[PDB]
Amino acid sequence: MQMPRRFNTYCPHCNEHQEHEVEKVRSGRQTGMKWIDRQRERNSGIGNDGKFSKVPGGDKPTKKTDLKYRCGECGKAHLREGWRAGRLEFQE
Amino acid sequence: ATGPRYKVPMRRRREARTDYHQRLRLLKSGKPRLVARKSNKHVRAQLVTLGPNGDDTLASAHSSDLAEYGWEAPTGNMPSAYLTGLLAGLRAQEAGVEEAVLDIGLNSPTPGSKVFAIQEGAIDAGLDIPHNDDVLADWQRTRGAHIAEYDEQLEEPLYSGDFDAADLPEHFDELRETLLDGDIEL
Amino acid sequence: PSSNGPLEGTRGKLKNKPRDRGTSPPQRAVEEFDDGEKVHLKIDPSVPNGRFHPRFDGQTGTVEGKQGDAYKVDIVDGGKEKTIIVTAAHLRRQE
Amino acid sequence: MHALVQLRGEVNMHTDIQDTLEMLNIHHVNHCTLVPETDAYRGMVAKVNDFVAFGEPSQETLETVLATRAEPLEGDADVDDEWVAEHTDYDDISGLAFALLSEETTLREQGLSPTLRLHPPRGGHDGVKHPVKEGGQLGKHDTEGIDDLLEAMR
Amino acid sequence: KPASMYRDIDKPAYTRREYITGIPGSKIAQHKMGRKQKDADDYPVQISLIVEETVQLRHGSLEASRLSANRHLIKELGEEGDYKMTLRKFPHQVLRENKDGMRAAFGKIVGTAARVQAGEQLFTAYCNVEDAEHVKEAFRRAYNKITPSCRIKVERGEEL
RNA sequence: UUAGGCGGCCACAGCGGUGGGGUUGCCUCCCGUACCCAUCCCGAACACGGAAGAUAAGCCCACCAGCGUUCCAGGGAGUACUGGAGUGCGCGAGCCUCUGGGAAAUCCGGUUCGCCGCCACC
RNA sequence: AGUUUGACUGGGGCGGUACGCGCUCGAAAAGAUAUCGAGCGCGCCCUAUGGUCAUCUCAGCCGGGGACCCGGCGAAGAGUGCAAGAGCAAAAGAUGACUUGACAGUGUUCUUCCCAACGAGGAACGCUGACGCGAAAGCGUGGUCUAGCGAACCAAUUAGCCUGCUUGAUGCGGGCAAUUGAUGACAGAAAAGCUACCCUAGGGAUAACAGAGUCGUCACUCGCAAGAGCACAUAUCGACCGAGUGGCUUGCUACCUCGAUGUCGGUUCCCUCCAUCCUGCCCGUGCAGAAGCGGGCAAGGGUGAGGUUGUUCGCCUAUU
RNA sequence: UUGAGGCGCCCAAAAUGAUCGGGACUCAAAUCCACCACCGAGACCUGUCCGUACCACUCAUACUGGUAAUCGAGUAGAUUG
RNA sequence: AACAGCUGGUUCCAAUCGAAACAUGUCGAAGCAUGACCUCCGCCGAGGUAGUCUGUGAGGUAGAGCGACCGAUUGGUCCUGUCAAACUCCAAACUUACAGACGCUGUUUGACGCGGGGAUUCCGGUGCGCGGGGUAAGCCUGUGUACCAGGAGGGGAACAACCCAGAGAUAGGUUAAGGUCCCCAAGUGUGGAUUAAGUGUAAUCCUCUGAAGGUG
Ligand SMILES: [Cl-]
Ligand SMILES: [Cl-]
Ligand SMILES: [Cl-]
Ligand SMILES: [Cl-]
Ligand SMILES: [Cl-]
Ligand SMILES: [K+]
Ligand SMILES: [Mg+2]
Ligand SMILES: [Mg+2]
Ligand SMILES: [Mg+2]
Ligand SMILES: [Mg+2]
Ligand SMILES: [Mg+2]
Ligand SMILES: [Mg+2]
Ligand SMILES: [Mg+2]
Ligand SMILES: [Mg+2]
Ligand SMILES: [Mg+2]
Ligand SMILES: [Mg+2]
Ligand SMILES: [Mg+2]
Ligand SMILES: [Mg+2]
Ligand SMILES: [Mg+2]
Ligand SMILES: [Mg+2]
Ligand SMILES: [Mg+2]
Ligand SMILES: [Mg+2]
Ligand SMILES: [Mg+2]
Ligand SMILES: [Mg+2]
Ligand SMILES: [Mg+2]
Ligand SMILES: [Mg+2]
Ligand SMILES: [Mg+2]
Ligand SMILES: [Mg+2]
Ligand SMILES: [Mg+2]
Ligand SMILES: [Mg+2]
Ligand code: NA
Ligand code: NA
Ligand code: NA
Ligand code: NA
Ligand code: NA
Ligand code: NA
Ligand code: NA
Ligand code: NA
Ligand code: NA
Ligand code: NA
Ligand code: NA
Ligand code: NA
Ligand code: NA
Ligand code: NA
Ligand code: NA
Ligand code: NA
Ligand code: NA
Ligand code: NA
Ligand code: NA
Ligand code: NA
Ligand code: NA
Ligand code: NA
Ligand SMILES: [Sr+2]
Ligand SMILES: [Sr+2]
Ligand SMILES: [Sr+2]
Ligand SMILES: [Sr+2]
Ligand SMILES: [Sr+2]
Ligand SMILES: [Sr+2]
Ligand SMILES: [Sr+2]
Ligand SMILES: [Sr+2]
Ligand SMILES: [Sr+2]
Ligand SMILES: [Sr+2]
Ligand SMILES: [Sr+2]
Ligand SMILES: [Sr+2]
Ligand SMILES: [Sr+2]
Ligand SMILES: [Sr+2]
Ligand SMILES: [Sr+2]
Ligand SMILES: [Sr+2]
Ligand SMILES: [Sr+2]
Ligand SMILES: [Sr+2]
Ligand SMILES: [Sr+2]
Ligand SMILES: [Sr+2]
Ligand SMILES: [Sr+2]
Ligand SMILES: [Sr+2]
Ligand SMILES: [Sr+2]
Ligand SMILES: [Sr+2]
Ligand SMILES: [Sr+2]
Ligand SMILES: [Sr+2]
Ligand SMILES: [Sr+2]
Repeated sequence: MQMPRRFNTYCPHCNEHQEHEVEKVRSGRQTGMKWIDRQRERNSGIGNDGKFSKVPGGDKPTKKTDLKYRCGECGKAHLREGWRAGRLEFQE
Repeated sequence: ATGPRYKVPMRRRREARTDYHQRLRLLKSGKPRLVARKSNKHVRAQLVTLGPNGDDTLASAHSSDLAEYGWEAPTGNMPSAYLTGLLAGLRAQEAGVEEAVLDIGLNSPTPGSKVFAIQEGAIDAGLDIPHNDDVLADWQRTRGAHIAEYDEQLEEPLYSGDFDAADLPEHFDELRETLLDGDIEL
Repeated sequence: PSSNGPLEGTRGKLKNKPRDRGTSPPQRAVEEFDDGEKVHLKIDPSVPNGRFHPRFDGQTGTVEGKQGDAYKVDIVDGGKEKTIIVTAAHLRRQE
Repeated sequence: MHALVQLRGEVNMHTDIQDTLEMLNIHHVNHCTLVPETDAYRGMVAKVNDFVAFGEPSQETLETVLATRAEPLEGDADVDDEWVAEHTDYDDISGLAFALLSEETTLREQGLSPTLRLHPPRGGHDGVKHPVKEGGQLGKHDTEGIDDLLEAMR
Repeated sequence: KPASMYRDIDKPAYTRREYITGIPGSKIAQHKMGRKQKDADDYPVQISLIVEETVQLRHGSLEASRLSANRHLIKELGEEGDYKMTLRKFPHQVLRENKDGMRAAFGKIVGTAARVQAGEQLFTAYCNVEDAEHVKEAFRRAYNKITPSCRIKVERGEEL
């Protein structure tokens, strides 16, 4: 479906309606220094590694919308419930 | 009409006099309705409330009984409308009515119209009614100025009978002044 | 049933007889009830909003306050007490 | 006022029908009760119509049965004229029987068990598989019909 | 297939063609016989074949009986004799057969039948007083081809 | 209510038809665009201003039943169906009796051409 | 080397998914209700196809100049994203314009799960905040209603704050609230087969075989008698349709036995049934005779020997 | 001549020995319409006793008296002497 | 002394109450958990509602009908012939919410309700009514109810659920279903009619057959 790149809506920060900009959430890079990262190293040994021997699950036929809504005045973003959408293109 | 399965509209829908969808939204306020209605010659304002067997009019005013206070002019114009509203409004206050919502029936919400003039009249009588100032005609027109300036383009008196040649919005002032007065027999 | 949605098997009960078809009179959608009053529950096919679960048509509950313009009606489903949110459009005074 | 006598046992009878008989104070086969003719009572007997024998008894018959099978709310005590006189608002059985028939009082109000526990019908009854009109003993009876039964269950 | 399989009314009415497909055509060739341009009122005698038991009659039986009856009227009154006969019932009930054992047993469509209640007129013929015994004979042959016992009843007619 | 406004019930009120009614009164049609307002084009409508004319429309009053609808009597029908009971009948599908309920189509004769509430008003 | 390789199922396998959802019917006029029950859908799509307001009335038919224009009839058969059922006409539909409420926070209640406990999800109805449109009442918690959905752990993402072992600074961690990423076996394991070399626990809770119920199938009969039989229904043959009897075939069911009722065919030895192949006694004949064909009573007796094939069955030979 | 009803007859063939439980029965010991008198349960009525529950008295759950038409069957299982 | 959700077994008496063979979830269907239902204890303190009547409501199954929708379905030169589980202009019986009345019941037998302990149970079966599938079945799968299971005793030749009947002990009596020619307790009972086939002496039924057709 189509969607406006900018539009007026509620900013939970300013606490008043303002023009927001919508962006798709880009994946942040991992550091490899989280607790789970150390547990993988600690717990993996000879033979099977329990949970660390499992591999990536599958895919749902359609994914939900994953967006950031940025207030055009204070610059702070907020998140919203996504909705299933095969494709999402922004208008402008 | 055609058969068992045929669907005949509600009576007031056939007669084309009651917009039921508008009526519902109106009745939701829970307040009384300020029924503003027009005739080719007159203007009526009623304060209606809901009732077990039908509506209840607690107060009303008809442009005709406007003369009873000193009106010698026609009764199908702006000054006529405003005053009729004020009269009905005042009578409404007497009955204990404090607030209402404007019901204009099948008339159009045209800016500066008479139904809004009626509304402004009722509001001045002291009635609290949800309104919007910039949809109301500007004072002078309510006074009847638009009509006087029209008679200025004389050559032939606007009014047939003789109320006056150039007419008088001043008469409007006298009547209003008369109504806002405490005494007045309502 | 072959499905278990709220409207399963509601063909009859949620359909108007042809003559009662069309927008319903506003009078009953604005009626006012007092706490303690017995009210019959029956959805009006023509009125979309303010409905309760179809399974409850035919109940006669007790108004026990309201939420917004809708009413909170108490009933007893079999042996269990339940509170139903419903607008006047779907209610009628008992007796 | 009708006389109700259960002639068919509880085994296999609908529960709502059995509960009705219990509300009419009959809990056993051959137990009889006296019921006023009201719309409320009329429905009850109509529902039990197939497991009972009922009808309006004669003054005499009611008197015979009252003397022979009436009982105090509690105890063995015989219910004879003297008993009736020293315990009820009447002077003798006849006065009681008359008031019952005319529906002015009830066995309970007068300190009597609501139930008359009759004896099996001497000479047997007409059968519990058919109504009166078919030669059986079930359902509404003639005043002479009820009298024959009640007297036989003396 | 024996009629024992379908003669009774022991199933819901099954006639909705908007939900049933592949229904075999009817074997009944005609419902109006004799002189169909004439009226029934133009005759003094009117005899009907009445079914004595409620049943289902497969279109195969209707045709066989209708045939053996009208075929007799033709032989005895001519291919244009002065008479008219009517088969008033139509085979609306769709029949199935389960031809995997009792698994997914819902049968495939195999035919059609007419439901007739006891006491109804299956056939009604109209003739002249002369050909009254011929129509009675046509019916005798007709009821030998449909499940139930029947009554040959003379409605309009008292020349006895 | 010698014609009005707001309604409740929402065809007993619909469809169709006949007759009657208005000098400064009422509702209208009607007359007319400087204004408030208006037509994707039209003062048609909406809106505003107004009385030269009219009762032909609408409307209100009186009435007709052919169609549609509501209710009532008789007939169909205590039929069809049916809650309770049966060592009643039938090879059987099924039927009958007793008890408590009880239609629909349709025919026929009536009813129905709205009823009621609030306000205003020769 | 260790393991997995699911469940449902008229036994199991193959097929299928009735394994998560929605609608009509089944469903017996409250609610609830099963089957590998009947009809059929959903795992999306849409920035408008959402929201409001203004203006407006649709199918279809007719008349005048299957595009367009004018008039008339026209409660709804149009349209409303997609199953089905339902809702809707001064609208919930159409056109036009404006707008982003498809908003943030937090609840009540119902549903999911009738009754009656159970999560995610869903809906209705509120409040607080901020907005849109409208004269205003009011409408907007997405699409008129019922399908369009997903736990924990972990990661990424959003804004502020809490916190990391004597202590300060830095780095890098741990946490409160929430969004997104999938488990369709859809209240979530990470997962292929063979065994006739087999083994154990059990089951007649469940199949093979026999019995039993059924009788569609099979065998036999009867009713009607179209038809042909050179003419002639009925010497003889005999369609359609209709009604039955048997329990020999086959199928169905899963009642009986799985701590065991020994298989097919054959053989040997005994009893029986009649729907009769011969023999006895009869009727008809398209009965000259002879030889037949068909039918009736009738179960006393008889009904044999061989070639192929494990065969039952059947084919074939010579006798009778 | 024709209509209706009752009972029966034909249609009607199976395997160790026929059957309505058997004997056997014909103006019945069959069938249908009526009717009379009887037999026949642990049901119902009635005497005495037992248990259980409740009531009065009581420290008592020890006696004594009273009430039960509206108490007395029971697998799994809960409770108690 | 492996584990098993699988088979077998688990030892004294009595008194009170007394099931579930179903719903939701489950690698779950030979098992569990949570509910339903059984039982025990504590709390509460006046109502309760298995029956009926009436009032105020809910409902589209039976039936019926379709120039009332819808879709099927005849023929003739308006008429004439038929239907519907997924049709309805109509429309029951009946089921159901709430309230009052009568009944019954509860206030020392504490009901209704609340809180807590303990379960068992989640192979069911049959009759009747209503079903859906199937030619059918002592078939499969629903539903309401009563029964067997877990229910004696009387009757039915025998015989889980068909009839009577719900049962402490003992005793007398009278009946129920059913039966009265004998076997076998009671009639070779009464008035009247039919049947000549041993029809029949067979309520119900896997169990008792008997059909279409025909009969001076
Ligand atoms: Cl996205
Ligand atoms: Cl107006
Ligand atoms: Cl609800
Ligand atoms: Cl018991
Ligand atoms: Cl004999
Ligand atoms: K075995
Ligand atoms: Mg339905
Ligand atoms: Mg006593
Ligand atoms: Mg005796
Ligand atoms: Mg007897
Ligand atoms: Mg006129
Ligand atoms: Mg029988
Ligand atoms: Mg291991
Ligand atoms: Mg399996
Ligand atoms: Mg229901
Ligand atoms: Mg995981
Ligand atoms: Mg992410
Ligand atoms: Mg699951
Ligand atoms: Mg689930
Ligand atoms: Mg083994
Ligand atoms: Mg078995
Ligand atoms: Mg052996
Ligand atoms: Mg023979
Ligand atoms: Mg022999
Ligand atoms: Mg013990
Ligand atoms: Mg003891
Ligand atoms: Mg029907
Ligand atoms: Mg058991
Ligand atoms: Mg003897
Ligand atoms: Mg015999
Ligand atoms: Na470590
Ligand atoms: Na409506
Ligand atoms: Na298969
Ligand atoms: Na344009
Ligand atoms: Na006029
Ligand atoms: Na698995
Ligand atoms: Na939820
Ligand atoms: Na077999
Ligand atoms: Na057979
Ligand atoms: Na052998
Ligand atoms: Na022989
Ligand atoms: Na051979
Ligand atoms: Na026990
Ligand atoms: Na194990
Ligand atoms: Na079970
Ligand atoms: Na399970
Ligand atoms: Na298991
Ligand atoms: Na009471
Ligand atoms: Na029926
Ligand atoms: Na029992
Ligand atoms: Na016995
Ligand atoms: Na015999
Ligand atoms: Sr390590
Ligand atoms: Sr490793
Ligand atoms: Sr996938
Ligand atoms: Sr069937
Ligand atoms: Sr026949
Ligand atoms: Sr004009
Ligand atoms: Sr038969
Ligand atoms: Sr009546
Ligand atoms: Sr393996
Ligand atoms: Sr198989
Ligand atoms: Sr909505
Ligand atoms: Sr440190
Ligand atoms: Sr392979
Ligand atoms: Sr091998
Ligand atoms: Sr023979
Ligand atoms: Sr011979
Ligand atoms: Sr063989
Ligand atoms: Sr062969
Ligand atoms: Sr006992
Ligand atoms: Sr006991
Ligand atoms: Sr008990
Ligand atoms: Sr029902
Ligand atoms: Sr005798
Ligand atoms: Sr005799
Ligand atoms: Sr048997
Ligand atoms: Sr039989
Ligand atoms: Sr016969």
